[PDB]
Amino acid sequence: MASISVQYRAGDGSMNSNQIRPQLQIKNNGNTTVDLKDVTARYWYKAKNKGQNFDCDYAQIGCGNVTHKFVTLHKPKQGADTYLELGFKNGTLAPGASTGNIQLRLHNDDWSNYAQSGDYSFFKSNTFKTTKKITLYDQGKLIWGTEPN
Repeated sequence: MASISVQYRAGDGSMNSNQIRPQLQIKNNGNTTVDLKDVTARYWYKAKNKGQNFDCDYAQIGCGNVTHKFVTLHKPKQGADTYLELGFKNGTLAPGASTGNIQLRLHNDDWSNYAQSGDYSFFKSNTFKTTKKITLYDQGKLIWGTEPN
């Protein structure tokens, strides 16, 4: 299996009301030294607008030039067409603040308000902990891309 451990917490199948903020616990359990300098995650959500922005709540992965991605597709696969997330460009230069937890605020744009009680209803996430939680790339390649089922 992989060398990274991640946990997810938020809601089983609740709505959004434009105001959301999912939290997760990402920690390299199978590695002693890891840098979030070339790690980027990818999340999905049913919408039209490309989101609004994010707010820092609680993090311990250093700091840097983390970039935010935001795109929209006209393909409602399961229950999401819009894909927004972040890409860490740093975190530390030595083992220490590379294994902790990540929690932030997620404010969407009040242009197209939707609820995740439709997509999460068929997913039932935020209840299991698997190595594969979402689609993300690390070290220059893709490794994860699936929710805990």
